Amino acid sequence: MVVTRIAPSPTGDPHVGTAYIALFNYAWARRNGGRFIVRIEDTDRARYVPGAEERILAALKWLGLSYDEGPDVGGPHGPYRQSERLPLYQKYAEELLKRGWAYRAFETPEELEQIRKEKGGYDGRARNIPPEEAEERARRGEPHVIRLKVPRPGTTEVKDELRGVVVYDNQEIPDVVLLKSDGYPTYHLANVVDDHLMGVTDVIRAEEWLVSTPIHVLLYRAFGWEAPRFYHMPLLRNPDKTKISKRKSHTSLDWYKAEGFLPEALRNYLCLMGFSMPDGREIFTLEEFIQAFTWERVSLGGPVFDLEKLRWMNGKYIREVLSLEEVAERVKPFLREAGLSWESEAYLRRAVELMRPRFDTLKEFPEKARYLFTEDYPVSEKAQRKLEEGLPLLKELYPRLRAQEEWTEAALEALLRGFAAEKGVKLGQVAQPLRAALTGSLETPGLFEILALLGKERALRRLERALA
RNA sequence: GGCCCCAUCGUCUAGCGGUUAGGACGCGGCCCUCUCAAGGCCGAAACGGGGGUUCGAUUCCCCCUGGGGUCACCA
Ligand SMILES: N[C@@H](CCC(=O)O)C(=O)O
Ligand SMILES: [Mg+2]
Repeated sequence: MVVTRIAPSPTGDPHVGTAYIALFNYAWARRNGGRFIVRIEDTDRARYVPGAEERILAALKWLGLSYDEGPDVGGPHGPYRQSERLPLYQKYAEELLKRGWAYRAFETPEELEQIRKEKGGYDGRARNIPPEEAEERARRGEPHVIRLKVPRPGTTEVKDELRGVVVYDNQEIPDVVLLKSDGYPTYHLANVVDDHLMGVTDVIRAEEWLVSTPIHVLLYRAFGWEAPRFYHMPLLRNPDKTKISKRKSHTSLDWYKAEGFLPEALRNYLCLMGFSMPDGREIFTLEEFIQAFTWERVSLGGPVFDLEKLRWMNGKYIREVLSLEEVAERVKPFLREAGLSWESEAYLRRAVELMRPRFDTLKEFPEKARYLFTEDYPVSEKAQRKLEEGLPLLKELYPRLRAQEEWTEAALEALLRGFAAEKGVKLGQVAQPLRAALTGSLETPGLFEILALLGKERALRRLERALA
């Protein structure tokens, strides 16, 4: 059938490029009733960041993907972490040795650098070491690596399902290291051994791996295995069109979650990086995307990741996709983080409802509506000025307000409309200064709902401190 | 620099020989309105250049230019 996989390297924060590629793998697998695997590719102890693995696994789940096999969900072809499969690569590297498809090389990293400086790349000089001598030097413990013995001269065909066939000249393919001197495999060796053993049939990955594909075609040949299909997705880009990077863009999934972007929205945006619905619709579910996915609709240009459009979309989910109650639940962590509390569920829900069309990220909610949860709020200069100018009519309104028995948004509107009328002034002349009194801002939701929200007592108490 | 991939508004894109080249973000204007938003309407904004194929290129081919990727005992 169809088996796909995402194979993150635990060497930094959970990367958006990873979610992006994971998203297309997951969809292609489901669209085909196949399997979607997670394989942790921790073969480089130097760049290994302890804790990175858990973080990428949590971020994929957070984003909404599920995998069928992996480190924390089991599966028949585990382990799913390459550091625990060392003996396997070891074994396969040696089998290549016997088949005549690899050779041992003993140069120190220093000699290699020098070789590279003189000829710009390893010259395969170790191919000339007599096999029996190489074997003996190995038994004596002399440190070495095992390299791919590329067939020279020659030609190697790679087929990418989206771009067609590309024919590399073997002179462009290096005699790559397959097993390092510390006994760890390089990415090239492990990737082929594990995709095979875990049965992957469809390799969907970022374009940055395209030129390394001919090295993999050869390894599959060397082992006598059937190569899988290859689909290379365009790289996500920084605004300057270079591959998205930590210094020109936000590439950490943790940053996005911390900033209050909903996983559903981030996920919906990533689908738009290379894919589009037939009918041109832009807001759709994870499930709908799976059902409509087709490689015929994947475009190959490198998409600039636009934060502004992501925010637009996040605001769109907040106001049109999630329910009022869902938004209220998700806003809690940010209120907590801001050190604010809500009196009750009822209160929080109404507050979130009044602000729904005014925040594009969950983090923005506590910021723009701080006055709705604490007395410790800021009063802007423009608001303070509007307040001062309207103090006279506010003082004249106060008594009429402490008299209003029915504190409702309809009652209050009628009360204030009349007062402005009887005062021959425009409602705004009375609404704006009151808004400033109640919120310390001139940019808020409707005055009547703002006035109704806290109840007569709390409202006047605040109005009073302003008239003080 | 060698090799490889890519090419429609500033950005994400629709288009698979004939369209007033469409949508979305962002930008501007208007409407709504107690502020700010949200929403609605209108608007400005693209086929990189040169050859060919063809009755007819945004679309098929070549070159160029442009952009990107890749050349580690990193992934
Ligand atoms: N570990 C590789 C895996 C890429 C692949 O072959 O899918 C990475 O950087 O994601
Ligand atoms: Mg136009």
